[PDB]
Amino acid sequence: PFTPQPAPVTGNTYRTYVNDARTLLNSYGYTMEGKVHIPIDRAMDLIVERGLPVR
Amino acid sequence: AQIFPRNANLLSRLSIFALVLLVVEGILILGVYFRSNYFRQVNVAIEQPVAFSH
Repeated sequence: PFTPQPAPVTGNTYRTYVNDARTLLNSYGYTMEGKVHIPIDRAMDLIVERGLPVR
Repeated sequence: AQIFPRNANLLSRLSIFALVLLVVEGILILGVYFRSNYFRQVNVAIEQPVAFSH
């Protein structure tokens, strides 16, 4: 029983969605209806700086 | 030459040789079975009740 060789996946995959979104989550930019983008791992620093209401 | 044909001298030695080969082949078959992909169910696609595709 040789190791199976599954057929290659069809063209449509999730990879293009994830690559586009993570690229959007960096490198700033200007959105369509708004003013400016903020990269991820940087807006989180703004959140801990300004803080959220507690209790 | 009393109770045996002429060829038996060759056959007897060949038989001993064949016996040793058969013995070695026996141990070989035994080890191959206990390490095969059918005995250990290796590279066998087990059918699932719902046919889930990872």
